[PDB]
Amino acid sequence: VNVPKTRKTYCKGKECRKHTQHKVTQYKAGKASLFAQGKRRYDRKQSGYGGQTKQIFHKKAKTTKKVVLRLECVVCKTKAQLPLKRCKHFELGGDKKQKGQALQF
Amino acid sequence: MAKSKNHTAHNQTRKAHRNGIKKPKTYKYPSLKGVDAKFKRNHRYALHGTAKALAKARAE
Amino acid sequence: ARRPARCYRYCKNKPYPKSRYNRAVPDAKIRIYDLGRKKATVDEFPLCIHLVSNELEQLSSEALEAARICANKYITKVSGRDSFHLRVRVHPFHVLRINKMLSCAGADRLQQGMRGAWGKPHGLAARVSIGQIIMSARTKDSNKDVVIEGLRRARYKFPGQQKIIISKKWGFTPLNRDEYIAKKTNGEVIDDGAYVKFLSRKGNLEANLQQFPNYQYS
Amino acid sequence: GKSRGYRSGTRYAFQRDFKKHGAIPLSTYLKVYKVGDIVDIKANGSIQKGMPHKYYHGKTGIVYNVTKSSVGVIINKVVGNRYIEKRVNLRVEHVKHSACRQEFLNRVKSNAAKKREAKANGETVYLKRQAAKPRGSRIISTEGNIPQTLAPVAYETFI
RNA sequence: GCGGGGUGGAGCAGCCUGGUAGCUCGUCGGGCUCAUAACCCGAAGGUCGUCGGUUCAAAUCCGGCCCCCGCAACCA
RNA sequence: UACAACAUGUU
RNA sequence: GCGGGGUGGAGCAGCCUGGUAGCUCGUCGGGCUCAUAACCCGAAGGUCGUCGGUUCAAAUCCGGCCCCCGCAACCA
RNA sequence: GGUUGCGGCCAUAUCUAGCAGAAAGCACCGUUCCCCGUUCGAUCAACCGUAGUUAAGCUGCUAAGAGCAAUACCGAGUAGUGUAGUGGGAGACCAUACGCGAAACUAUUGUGCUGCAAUCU
RNA sequence: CCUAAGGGGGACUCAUGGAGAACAGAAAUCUCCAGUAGAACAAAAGGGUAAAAGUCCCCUUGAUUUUGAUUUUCAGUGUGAAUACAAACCAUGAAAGUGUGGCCUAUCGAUCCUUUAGUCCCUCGGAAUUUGAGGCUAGAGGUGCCAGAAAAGUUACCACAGGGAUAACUGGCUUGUGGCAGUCAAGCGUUCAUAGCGACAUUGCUUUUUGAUUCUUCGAUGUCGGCUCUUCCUAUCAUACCGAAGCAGAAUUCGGUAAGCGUUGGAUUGUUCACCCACUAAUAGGGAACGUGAGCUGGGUUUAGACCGUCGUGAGACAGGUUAGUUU
RNA sequence: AAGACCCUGUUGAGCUUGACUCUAGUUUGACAUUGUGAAAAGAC
RNA sequence: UGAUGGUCAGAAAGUGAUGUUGACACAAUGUGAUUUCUGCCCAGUGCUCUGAAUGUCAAAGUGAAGAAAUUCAACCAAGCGCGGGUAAACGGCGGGAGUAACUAUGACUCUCUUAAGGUAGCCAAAUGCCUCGUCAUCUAAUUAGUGACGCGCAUGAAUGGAU
RNA sequence: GGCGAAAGACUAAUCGAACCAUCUAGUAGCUGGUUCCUGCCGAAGUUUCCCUCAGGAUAGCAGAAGCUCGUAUCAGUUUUAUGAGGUAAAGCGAAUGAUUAGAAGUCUUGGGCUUAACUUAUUCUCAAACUUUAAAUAUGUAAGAAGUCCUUGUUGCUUAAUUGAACGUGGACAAUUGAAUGAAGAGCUUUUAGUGGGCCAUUUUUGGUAAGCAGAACUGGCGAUGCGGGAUGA
RNA sequence: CCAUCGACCGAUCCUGAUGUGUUCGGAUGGAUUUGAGUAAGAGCAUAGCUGUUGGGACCCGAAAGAUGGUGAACUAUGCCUG
Ligand SMILES: CN[C@@H]1[C@@H](O)[C@@H](O[C@@H]2[C@@H](O)[C@H](O[C@H]3O[C@H]([C@@H](C)O)[C@@H](O)[C@H](O)[C@H]3N)[C@@H](N)C[C@H]2N)OC[C@]1(C)O
Ligand SMILES: CN[C@@H]1[C@@H](O)[C@@H](O[C@@H]2[C@@H](O)[C@H](O[C@H]3O[C@H]([C@@H](C)O)[C@@H](O)[C@H](O)[C@H]3N)[C@@H](N)C[C@H]2N)OC[C@]1(C)O
Ligand SMILES: CN[C@@H]1[C@@H](O)[C@@H](O[C@@H]2[C@@H](O)[C@H](O[C@H]3O[C@H]([C@@H](C)O)[C@@H](O)[C@H](O)[C@H]3N)[C@@H](N)C[C@H]2N)OC[C@]1(C)O
Ligand SMILES: CN[C@@H]1[C@@H](O)[C@@H](O[C@@H]2[C@@H](O)[C@H](O[C@H]3O[C@H]([C@@H](C)O)[C@@H](O)[C@H](O)[C@H]3N)[C@@H](N)C[C@H]2N)OC[C@]1(C)O
Ligand SMILES: CN[C@@H]1[C@@H](O)[C@@H](O[C@@H]2[C@@H](O)[C@H](O[C@H]3O[C@H]([C@@H](C)O)[C@@H](O)[C@H](O)[C@H]3N)[C@@H](N)C[C@H]2N)OC[C@]1(C)O
Ligand SMILES: CN[C@@H]1[C@@H](O)[C@@H](O[C@@H]2[C@@H](O)[C@H](O[C@H]3O[C@H]([C@@H](C)O)[C@@H](O)[C@H](O)[C@H]3N)[C@@H](N)C[C@H]2N)OC[C@]1(C)O
Ligand SMILES: [Zn+2]
Repeated sequence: VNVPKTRKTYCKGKECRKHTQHKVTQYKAGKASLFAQGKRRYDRKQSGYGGQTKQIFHKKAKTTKKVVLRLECVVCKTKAQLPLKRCKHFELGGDKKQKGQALQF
Repeated sequence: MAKSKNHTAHNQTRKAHRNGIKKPKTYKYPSLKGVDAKFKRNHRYALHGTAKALAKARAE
Repeated sequence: ARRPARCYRYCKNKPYPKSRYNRAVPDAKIRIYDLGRKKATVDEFPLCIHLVSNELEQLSSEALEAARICANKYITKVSGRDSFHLRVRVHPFHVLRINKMLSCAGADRLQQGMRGAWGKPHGLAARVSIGQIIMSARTKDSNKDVVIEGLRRARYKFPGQQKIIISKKWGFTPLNRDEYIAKKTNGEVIDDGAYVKFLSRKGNLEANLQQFPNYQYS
Repeated sequence: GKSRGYRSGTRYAFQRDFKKHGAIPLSTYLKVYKVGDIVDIKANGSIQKGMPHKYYHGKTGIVYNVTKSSVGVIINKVVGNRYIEKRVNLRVEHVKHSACRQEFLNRVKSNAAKKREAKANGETVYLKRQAAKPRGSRIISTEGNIPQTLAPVAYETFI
């Protein structure tokens, strides 16, 4: 999958509410905070005696992740997220396909 | 050891005909759900105007 | 190695031919279907005698091979190869299957029984109706009894019941003897090797008239 | 394993008729559908958009909604011990007017005409349809038609 | 219950997929030598274990009669 | 540094 | 029910990851020796078991078949 | 009635081989400054209707024509099939009773019908 | 898997074959003709498509935003997938139109937790400010046992609740396999198909083999063989009488009526079986809950002790071998 | 004698281990117990 | 294992066993009289040793930023990793081709490969499936016994070999 | 825990973890039992989900209570009209695939007068995953009052429009209100039981040599049912 | 009581007047959205049958697990005295 670095789409920002130019990047999840309630609850449950107090997932089955596109409007800087289908190889702004060329291995 | 019957429709129509098979009931005015929104929007205003015109005509 | 033929006698299954869906199918034991003087002219062998099935069953290719050899050998031995034309009129297109259960002691330990019991190709058989022709032999009228005896011997090679019928028709043609003679005297038949061609009053007039110069338009 | 996809078992039902492939004749797109019309559903395999499910192939229903390129048809489907009202959106390539309805409207018109005729003429006309009655009596002449005797024929073989 | 295997005097090809039998070891003639051994060149040599069938035609496809190596071969 | 062997039988 | 292999004459790589078939021994030519062996300078030789498919392109990926080697076949 | 433009149904309209076509229309046909498109004014674009032609397109006619379509004391009430019996037959199967009912084959016939608008020896 | 292989427009026609053109040949490129698709359309198969859905060219991002209705699976719940509209915003084209991913039918994922986007809106409850935290709407991180526990073995020391819903005997159904009998007649038999045989085929019978099945029995029908004893079957080994011969005699072979009467002694093996020795008129085959354990025996099998080999890190395993093991 | 073989049960137990989750012990560091001096390398 | 010790006990203790002890001892294992012998392998799993040399590495501590909660960084114990030893530790101890003047066999050669490729012995053995192996002996006759043979499914050296 | 010249042995007839009391009426999707009569109605072994497969939940089938009405419009049926289908049969000198035999041409296409390919007209035989054709049975819809006709009202939808669309006002058609037969009446609601092992027969049908075998379809049965008959028998 | 088109209240999306602690306020008019709402109340209390959940939970039934105690008169092993 090859996706261009720019994409003209609808912007929900109240200044636009129309198709504007967006700059496309790949979404990457932020780091897990040590002070989120769920993590503060987990640490308290794990302290003391009793061993592992929650389930740890083991039976991995998927080999891909859905790629999320981060679309930032070039006007108002509003962000939009867009998920794609599962793919093993993803790149942004790769060289476009050209057919009718003698392949030159 | 636990092999048993997989599937059958035996006796199923007999059960269905004890209290069925009932036709659905019809009404003079159908629900306008699923009807085109633009038509439904204007049909509201047409019925409203008819009521006013008939009320006025009944008044005089 | 062959099960007795009673295990595959009757047409219990839908036809199962060699195709894209069962490739590894062994060949039939019968290869030759036309025996004797197959290059003979239609006029040479007027008498036609049929061995007709009286059963709705499956005839193995081994049975067809045995019957062919028996009838051919007897008629050739008594009246020579040139006295007849014998044709097998059924082809074994049905594939038989076998489950291959081990026949030793202790087999219950190894084999799986009726689990996954779909069989492997086992042999070939022809499916025949009641009243279907199994073998046809055209010959001269003077060789009638020898051909009947040849077909009588070949009958014992088949399961079930079969009849030997003398046909009213001329050789392998679809015309009675009198109809074939009437067509012949009007110049509406020509030899096409072992068979003939008939006049059609439809189509290109000039081509038809060239094809049958002896035709007597009436 | 088993396969129960959306168009499973439609190998022949959705094929086009023999030597009837290709473009849709424009009379299909010129018919006019109104709410309350009775239409027959027939999937056209060349139009993949707005298709019926295989269940509704060959069923007949009432039009309840009219959109740009399609109609909504009401079908009654048996589910267990009762019918369920089903609502299907069908592009007009998969729909056709039902002929029995036009015949019934013909009968309504004719019946009103006859009743008006009888009214203005001073008599009464019976307007219910009737099933075929037993025939009445009749006398058959033998002029040129002397009864001819037939007998069962003997068995013969034509082999 | 039986896979399989029987081809020159011997070890092997040729089959599968019918139309045509090759090589090696050895035998006999010559070359070479003073004469040999070796080596080189030539040549003879199997109707395909036996019989019957299918076929226009069988070493070849099918089945019998001989020989052989091997394997399957109650139970509780 | 490395260097193994020379068919049989005579006159 | 299976898992591994088939590549110059021999034994082995390259396969994992499609674009040039590599190593040791062996064979052939010439040299060195009276000749041999060793040694020295040069050359040939496998379409990757077969039948197909996929691909721009197959030894390489997939399917069927042939030959080889072994694993497993338990509770009564 | 011919012809053209736009059609409906979509071979009775298609295909092969010959012949004929008055008028009008359609067509082939001439040219390249201009809008335009090509390796190529061949197609496509424009211009002239002027110089030529019914050769081709198109239309109609012909053929024991191919295909297609339709009909039937054609095959055949045959194949098949719904219902029934303490029917027949070892069985495969078969007959009967009350009903429905093919396809191939055989023979004969036919070869576009038509809507709107304009136009014509 | 695809930034096109998505969306729109345009132009063109594919597989294949024939006849031609230097190198050039069967396959290089050009030309014409035929060509209903015999091509192509990512990937299975089926459907669909020809002035196109195929090929090439030009422009694009509708693979977008907001939530509703509907179809399939269906409980008419969820998930996946799909259909037709409404309100926007865009693309393309002269335009009518078409476009809410891939021509259609598969290509996928809850609660809790984390993370990101959005209003930067709500809350931190004595009142504020700023950090931090918690909420509301929409996605992502994943459960393939795919409506979604966090999970290695062994037991031959064993336990319990049950099961004839289920295996290990007998019995029943079946009869492939085992055993036995027919039909035909290519050949063998010095000639002669059938004295005696009998290929290729083909019809049966039996339940003395072994399977297949799982109907009965798991609040138990004592589970090998031998010994002992009775009886039954006949598909007859001997004995009685006879028919046939490729019956000179002798011997032998084929067949009939026949189960009245008999069918042994031993070496090795737990053995059934097998294999030899010997006698004999002959040393036929079978059944009776694979006859027969409150009749025995206990060699084997099949508890617990022990040894070996291979396997396993190990506990241990082994229709592998070995020795000892209460018979009411 | 509510089969001890076999199977089932979201019934156990004895034993084993590179199963999951822990644990006595043991070892390693910091701080406290913990005070009084000197020399030499470092840092404000 | 030389006592500030090894092995073991206890909830703890100013607590114990060995110990009225001291390497000719105590503690922990394996093999199993004598005779004759105990081959090769430290790659794996363990056990052990070195750290002057160092990647990773907890709490405390150190530095920087910040209003602070906090964040980030550097330094950093044992361990891990790296390197050496060890089989009377657990254990292990190979394939494929060609080759001698009848044939057959293969002393001999090539090649693949291992940590090493089963040595001395022994054997159808309580260990060999095939298998009632083959030969000999024992008997009238022997799936028994014994002696031989050995590409040994799967014999073999203190998991002790042969006597 | 002990003790063990080691058998998981022994530790008071108890040992692969003693005995005693208590937690404790421990839990059991499993086995057994579950106590008077008559009357009326009366099943299910099927759907979906579940570490679900000897169990639950869910729908279905059943009972009870009724409630709103009183012939409205209903039916496991026919008739008339009008659709859909690709199974039986059929076909292959019709497409795809399979397949026997000659004949006539082309040698330009390959071994040696012609074995073979190729083309043309013929010829024998086939298909669950082939097909032009194509039943019987089964199957969708309609047969009016919520209908038809005339005139003209509403609307922000639609049309070039006074065009339409939908819903209406007013007027016309009245028991043949627009086929048959039947109708212990129609419609509506709540709530809850058991069940969720099935099995048999005709026909269709899959695996299997077959089976009192295993698995589907429609119907009728047995289960849950006695009675007359088949001697006996779900 | 039923079918249907509206109207009112809360949530969601849009619009955005007079005015202002100039960032608040939110008039007004819209939206195939959404609620266990409104639209001349129907509830509370006691009792009964049936159904549900927790409890010994219709009755009897494990193999197990835990807490605190009693045994070396049998037997195992060491020691002392015969
Ligand atoms: C040793 N060299 C030999 C050379 O001698 C020759 O060998 C032939 C050999 O081929 C012949 O061999 C042939 O002989 C005839 C053939 C000629 O038709 C056949 O009948 C025979 O079956 C076949 N073996 C044999 N008969 C004689 C040798 N010298 O050719 C072969 C060769 C290897 O080059
Ligand atoms: C400036 N005046 C504004 C007015 O414009 C309007 O603003 C809305 C605002 O209400 C919405 O805001 C909404 O945001 C979330 C949402 C989950 O409902 C809620 O937390 C919040 O209460 C709600 N009002 C916002 N999403 C869009 C603005 N235009 O409503 C709020 C307001 C204060 O009256
Ligand atoms: C008394 N000793 C006998 C000894 O005579 C002999 O007996 C056989 C016997 O076993 C045979 O029987 C054996 O063999 C026949 C086969 C030949 O048909 C089999 O059918 C049968 O089942 C089998 N038991 C029998 N036919 C003859 C006796 N002499 O062998 C067995 C024995 C025990 O050694
Ligand atoms: C025309 N097709 C027929 C079809 O009609 C039907 O035929 C049945 C036939 O099978 C019935 O017969 C069947 O049932 C009877 C009995 C139990 O009723 C049995 O005796 C008989 O063996 C059995 N074949 C017969 N009684 C009526 C026909 N219509 O089934 C057989 C068939 C060939 O398909
Ligand atoms: C804002 N657009 C509205 C549209 O939302 C709708 O209004 C609904 C209305 O129909 C709902 O009302 C619906 O549901 C209620 C029930 C929930 O109480 C019923 O009482 C009522 O009969 C029913 N129509 C009402 N609950 C909310 C409005 N926004 O009515 C049409 C509309 C004017 O276009
Ligand atoms: C007499 N005036 C009535 C007034 O009383 C009221 O009537 C309600 C009626 O609207 C309700 O009905 C309403 O809400 C029900 C509900 C089930 O959703 C629905 O049928 C639908 O939304 C709506 N018709 C009905 N259930 C009760 C009457 N009293 O509603 C307004 C009204 C119709 O004008
Ligand atoms: Zn923006």
